[PDB]
Amino acid sequence: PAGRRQAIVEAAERVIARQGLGGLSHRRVAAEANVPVGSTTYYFNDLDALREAALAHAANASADLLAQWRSDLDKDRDLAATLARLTTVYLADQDRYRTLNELYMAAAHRPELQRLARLWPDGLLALLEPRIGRRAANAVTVFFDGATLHALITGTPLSTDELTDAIARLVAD
Amino acid sequence: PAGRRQAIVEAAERVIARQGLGGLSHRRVAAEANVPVGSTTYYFNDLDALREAALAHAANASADLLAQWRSDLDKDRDLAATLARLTTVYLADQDRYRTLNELYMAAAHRPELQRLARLWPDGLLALLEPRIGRRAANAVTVFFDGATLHALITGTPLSTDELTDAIARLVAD
Repeated sequence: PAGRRQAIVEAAERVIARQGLGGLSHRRVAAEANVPVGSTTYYFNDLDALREAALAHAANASADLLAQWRSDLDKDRDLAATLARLTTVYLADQDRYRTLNELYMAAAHRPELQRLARLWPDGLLALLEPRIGRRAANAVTVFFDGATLHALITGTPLSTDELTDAIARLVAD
Repeated sequence: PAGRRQAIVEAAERVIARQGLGGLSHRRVAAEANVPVGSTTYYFNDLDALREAALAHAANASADLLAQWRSDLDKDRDLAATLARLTTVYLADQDRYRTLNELYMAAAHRPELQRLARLWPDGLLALLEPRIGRRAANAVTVFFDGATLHALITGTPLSTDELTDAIARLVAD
């Protein structure tokens, strides 16, 4: 039922992650979801709608991560460590971060996506400001962005240790 | 007939920045360059070749930029404040870093294109490492790349003021 479209949309995220936004096709997603190819035609108006849903799913998924980030950050007082740990998790889900990055690029010239693209980074900033202050919040989100870019380019994310050091240095004071 | 090949190449680069990697086509490049589609197809039989050539062009701009940064780094004693200024100048041209990110993005799903994506990050590392050691060099280049993506996501780059402050934290010791 609605679990069907769900399976299809998650597969499209997996295909977008593996093949890029332009590498998404009905045939690919149907195989990634393991459903008969026609069935991807039933739940979406066209290929572009399937893309939209995939990016939207990754954007709203990521925003609900904030809840759990907020809880973990509020538990203890070693903020840099906790942030480094949480970032390691984020950069562990390669499918999710790639797709989000595809969103960031896509939104650059498709204003129908600017709202979605802003969800996670707007949320992260807001989460961080009252907890570490504006500049630190700024520097940390920027460093986070860098971390994703380096995981993107080299295939391996910075270690939890490498992250703690850098984040520690950005939040200190 | 040239410098026709050059023009086609730069036009392709502009098209990639404007439409995303996936919006590349001979037609758009031909229109952008103001030559017939046949002229573009002569020099670049297939689209991969065209894309590759544009990405290479984009990626080889780094040799020069790095060389430029090397010259400025040598004159001034304050590494942090100089990298910040250099960075502010870089981030002032949205088109420039938009292409960088299109390149990092493409590196994800084309190994052949990975060797081009790495020229800038590895280049910057190599330029800094002897001056400030591995740890700091790598954190700084991560921050820099993070800065490019963040500027693209938000539409406003960090002031040279805050770039200086975070770079300094990152290079200290």
